[PDB]
Amino acid sequence: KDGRHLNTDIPPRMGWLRAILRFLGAGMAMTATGVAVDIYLEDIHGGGRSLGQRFMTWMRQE
Amino acid sequence: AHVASHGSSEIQRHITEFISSWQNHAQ
Repeated sequence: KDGRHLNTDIPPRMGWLRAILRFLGAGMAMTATGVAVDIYLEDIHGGGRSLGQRFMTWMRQE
Repeated sequence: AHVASHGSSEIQRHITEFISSWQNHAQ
């Protein structure tokens, strides 16, 4: 909500990560009881570039 | 101390390896 935290920078390459971050966002907005709330991205600890390298390691490991 | 101890992800590795490498400058 306050702009771009510079930690959540998905590269122009590997833009498939957005479609998984949608599910990871919409998980907790449905698990929490009560009103489904508008949910905003806050932090990716290892960086957005190094986040999807873990997914690519899982894809090589199958 | 833990608040300030967490202080571009590739430039951080570049500056860490920049700092960690050097030290110096019979009759």
